[PDB]
Amino acid sequence: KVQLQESGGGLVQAGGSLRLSCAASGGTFSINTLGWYRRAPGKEREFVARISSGGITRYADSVKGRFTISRDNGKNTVYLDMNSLKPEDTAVYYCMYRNWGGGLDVYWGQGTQVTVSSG
Ligand SMILES: [Cl-]
Ligand SMILES: [Cl-]
Ligand SMILES: [Cl-]
Ligand code: NA
Repeated sequence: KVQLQESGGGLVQAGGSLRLSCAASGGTFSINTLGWYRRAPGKEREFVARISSGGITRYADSVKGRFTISRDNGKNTVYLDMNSLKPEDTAVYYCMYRNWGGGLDVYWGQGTQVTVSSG
């Protein structure tokens, strides 16, 4: 019963910065965990980041020190601010909505491409 909408992403120069966002509706946003996974060309889908209802963050080692995840319960939106980007970050990024309220246990976004080019 939750719908997700991803925004942002696209082409960006190595070393540069890029924001992804994901907006949800239909659930109880304030109590749920939001995050991102990604699938890079060589690889299978992997955890990138998540943020609890209470603002507690977690990052995969691959992006720790470079990515910041945040949320605005006012707009039902989660943000992924990506910095120091490199070709290893080229991938399809999927929004994640881990549910503690009514509905399915988890919902996934359709995926947003991020492509890192030379600097
Ligand atoms: Cl929601
Ligand atoms: Cl997770
Ligand atoms: Cl962490
Ligand atoms: Na809200």
